[PDB]
Amino acid sequence: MDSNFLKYLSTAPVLLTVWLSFTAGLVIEANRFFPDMLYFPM
Amino acid sequence: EKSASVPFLSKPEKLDGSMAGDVGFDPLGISYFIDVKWLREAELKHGRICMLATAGILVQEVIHLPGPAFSSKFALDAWSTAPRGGMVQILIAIGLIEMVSNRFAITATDMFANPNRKPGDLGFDPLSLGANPATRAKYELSEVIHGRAAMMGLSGMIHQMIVSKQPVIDQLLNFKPVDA
Amino acid sequence: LYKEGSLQGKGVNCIPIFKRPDSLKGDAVGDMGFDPFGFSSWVDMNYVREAEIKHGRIAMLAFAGIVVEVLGIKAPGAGKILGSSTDIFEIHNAAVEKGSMGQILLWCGFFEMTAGLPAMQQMLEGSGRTPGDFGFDPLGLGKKDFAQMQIKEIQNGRLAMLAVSGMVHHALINGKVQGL
Amino acid sequence: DSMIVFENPLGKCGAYASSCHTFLDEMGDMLKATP
Amino acid sequence: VAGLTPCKDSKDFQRRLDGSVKKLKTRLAKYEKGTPPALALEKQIERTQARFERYGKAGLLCGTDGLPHLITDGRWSHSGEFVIPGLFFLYIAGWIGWVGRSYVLFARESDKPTEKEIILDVPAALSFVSTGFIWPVSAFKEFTSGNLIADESEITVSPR
Amino acid sequence: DFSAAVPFLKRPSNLDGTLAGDVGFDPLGFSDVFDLRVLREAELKHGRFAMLAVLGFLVQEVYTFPFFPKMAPVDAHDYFVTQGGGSQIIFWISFVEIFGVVALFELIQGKRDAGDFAFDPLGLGKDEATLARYKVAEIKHARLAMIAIGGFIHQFWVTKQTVLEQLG
Ligand code: CLA
Ligand code: CLA
Ligand SMILES: CC1=C(C#C/C(C)=C/C=C/C(C)=C/C=C/C=C(C)/C=C/C=C(\C)C#CC2=C(C)C[C@@H](O)CC2(C)C)C(C)(C)C[C@H](O)C1
Ligand SMILES: CC1=C(C#C/C(C)=C/C=C/C(C)=C/C=C/C=C(C)/C=C/C=C(C)/C=C/C2=C(C)CCCC2(C)C)C(C)(C)C[C@H](O)C1
Ligand SMILES: CCCCCCCCCCCCO[C@H]1O[C@H](CO)[C@@H](O[C@H]2O[C@H](CO)[C@@H](O)[C@H](O)[C@H]2O)[C@H](O)[C@H]1O
Repeated sequence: MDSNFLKYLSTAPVLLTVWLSFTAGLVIEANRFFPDMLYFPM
Repeated sequence: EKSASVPFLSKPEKLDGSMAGDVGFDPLGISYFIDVKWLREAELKHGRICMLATAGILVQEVIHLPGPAFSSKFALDAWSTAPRGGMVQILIAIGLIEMVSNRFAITATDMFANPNRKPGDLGFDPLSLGANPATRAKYELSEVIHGRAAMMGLSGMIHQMIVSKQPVIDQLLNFKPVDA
Repeated sequence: LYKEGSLQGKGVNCIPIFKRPDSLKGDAVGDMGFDPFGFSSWVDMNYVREAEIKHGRIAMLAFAGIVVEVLGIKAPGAGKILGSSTDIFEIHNAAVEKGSMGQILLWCGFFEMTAGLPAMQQMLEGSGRTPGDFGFDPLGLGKKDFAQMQIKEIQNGRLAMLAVSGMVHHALINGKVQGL
Repeated sequence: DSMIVFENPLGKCGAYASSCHTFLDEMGDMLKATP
Repeated sequence: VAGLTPCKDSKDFQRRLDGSVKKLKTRLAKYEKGTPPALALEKQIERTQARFERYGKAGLLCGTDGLPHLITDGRWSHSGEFVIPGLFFLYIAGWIGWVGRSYVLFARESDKPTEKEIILDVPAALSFVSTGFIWPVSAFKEFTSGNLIADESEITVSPR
Repeated sequence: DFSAAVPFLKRPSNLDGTLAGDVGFDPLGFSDVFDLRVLREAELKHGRFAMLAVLGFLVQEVYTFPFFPKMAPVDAHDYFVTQGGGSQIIFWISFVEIFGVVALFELIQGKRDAGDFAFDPLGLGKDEATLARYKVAEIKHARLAMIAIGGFIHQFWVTKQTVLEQLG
């Protein structure tokens, strides 16, 4: 891959968007498979 | 100029062939951005854990420790039936083992601070079987290939057990093709 | 090589349809210029020669066994335990049931692990052992013309491989190994 | 009272042509199957 | 029990469950059986019932309104309500802060720190992300070695 | 200049005849704006898929595996979509195409020849003359099979008849 294209992917807004989309997916899947968790189960 | 494992792709620059099991296999070029020392340490750890995992999945189906808690041929069921306090104890012991074996150098910034620290060399040789230079290279290659094979086997075992809902040996002896 | 240049060696082609690959250098016994796919370029010649000899020997023994089974010649007491069936597949299943084939497997594997594997490894590491050599000449039949015996063994083993394959498939089709 | 438990996995199964339907048995039956 | 009643045996909680299920069933009555709308509404009913049953068994306390209430005082019987979740947060947040600070220093000692801050060096960033898992001992080690807190005479301050 | 294939059309500038099967045919000038190497990789991937698809159609019509229901090649698609075998084939083709992406990037960088994956298991292309003849044959067959597979599928859709049965 072009090093310039990789730097463009490394730019701040692209990384922020990708990381926060990944985090949103993590939270969404956590709530999809383990929903309605108002508490830590003990 | 071309990788041995994948002829049409170029040889990975960071893979110089010094490491055991090096056939120039790095199509995605992880070694370019991740230190090969860290990568090999991770590879050996994964391979060792999966070696033990395959051995355990295959053995604890036939031989168990005494007790209803430990009596479970199905490994995923054993995960739940085994005493939870014992499992947490194993987790804590693994943490302490990591800490002491890595000598407080357990992060990507300090793991290989000591030049003497070599990838995957944690000072573990209780019987001193690795002191023979003639057999050391063969043992290293065997360890790497075993780790790779055990990783693949453990993954296959886990997911075939998810599918069949029966142990590995029990599945192979009473096979029932997947239906929905 | 026995009859070098006529029976085997460089410049010999059993099937002139396919050109003698340059990789076939006429140094190996049984080299009659047949390798259309050019495997000799990449394969390990000693390993593949040892494999050929092993396959040929097993095929020769298998031809003798299948033939004596179809002819109905049985050792004293074999019929009572296994049965009077002449079918090779039925005999195989019955022997597996009784435990004969299991013991044969155990001892063949023991011989492999203790003799063939170490011998093959040493040969491939450069011991200079001739492929397929185990020193098994108690009757001393090979002392007169060892090269002639070698070529005869290789050719007989190849023919026996083809014959055994044909016999098995004939038994599958017609129920007769002759497949007349 | 507290002893290691050895459970025989094989039972009465055989790699082929046995009472239990093994992986090899499945492959064979599929090869000889009729649509 | 503290000042309220367990939610597993509360008429208000049962009434809320009944109301939710009845709303869903009324919505379902107008859809043919086996159609995607009917399946979706049945799954909603199942999810509601599972949520209420799990809340009842969790040991949550419910007030007169019929809704679970949280006892965030330190009581160990209700740790899972605020404390353990709070510990998980603090762990993750300290991870984030520690790795961010490490990357800030790494970029500070570079040829172009501003370039490293707008166009990141993601190999080093991932390195720090990995390091972040023992941030408590690492942060305390930094503090005790004196690399964390700056001296009063080395920080710019406005005139009085 | 004028293309060899089309006397009245000017030879495309990028098409200098070096590549196999290059007869100067590019009326719409895709080579003018797109990388000829990338286009050739796409061409050969398409042609290989199409040739294997034609052979698969014929072999499926004559023979089907004992463990699979017997059916026309086109219907086999919709059947295996639900069965799950189509999912496996798609997944493994995607797995190979993941390395295909790396191969394409290397081609762009100028390390590889378009369509050259160093795949000669039987060593049939060792000598040059034969290799060039084989490359011309490969591109010719690729194009012919790309046409023929579309012909097969559309004819089946029209007649609802396998090609072997239609030919009689
Ligand atoms: C059961 C024991 C056994 C063993 C250990 C071997 C070993 C061997 N055989 Mg085999 N062989 C056996 C039985 C056995 N054979 C039997 C019963 C027959 C029929 C009578 C044959 C017929 C035969 C032929 C015709 C040929 C071989 C060949 C070989 C060699 C190459 C295979 C190899 O190295 O695989 C090792 C494995 C790998 C390299 C990687 C794959 C790993 C797999 C998946 C696991 C292997 C599990 C292991 C075999 C199980 C037993 C373990 C136990 C001994 C501790 C090797 C020396 C070939 C050769 O080149 O010979 C010189 C050959 O041509 N064998
Ligand atoms: C899902 C629930 C949830 C959500 C969405 C948030 C969201 C947020 N919390 Mg968090 N928080 C939660 C649950 C949640 N919290 C719970 C349950 C607790 C109780 C333990 C806290 C306790 C808490 C604190 C104490 C703080 C936040 C802060 C924040 C905000 C900034 C966090 C940040 O920048 O992290 C990225 C991390 C950093 C920038 C590093 C520095 C800050 C972290 C929090 C330090 C952690 C370690 C440190 C040693 C803790 C000392 C605490 C002590 C002084 C009390 C953010 C809006 C921060 C805030 O509002 O700041 C104005 C903040 O300081 N939260
Ligand atoms: C290092 C060292 C020491 C040591 C040591 C030790 C303890 C070494 C232990 C080594 C071990 C346990 C190695 C295990 C390897 C397992 C493998 C390769 C499994 C592969 C499975 C596969 C391919 C599979 C599969 C399958 C799947 C998935 C599908 C199934 O249907 C079929 C099947 C089952 C076939 C000691 C202590 C001596 C000290 C010394 O001084 C130093
Ligand atoms: C839809 C669908 C499917 C599908 C599908 C598939 C695989 C569909 C595939 C369709 C294909 C491959 C169509 C090809 C059309 C080719 C044409 C028109 C060529 C014309 C060439 C010409 C005119 C050449 C002319 C020539 C030129 C230029 C130069 C030389 C001279 C001349 C002869 C003039 C399934 C089967 C999976 C079913 C599923 O339910 C979904
Ligand atoms: C040897 C002295 C060491 C002193 C340091 C110990 C510090 C920390 C000890 C923590 C307490 C031990 O943890 C313990 O709690 C679990 C709670 O389910 C126990 O769980 C189980 O334990 C017993 C069997 O061992 C059973 O009779 C209990 O009914 C069962 O709850 C485990 O036995 C153990 O995991």
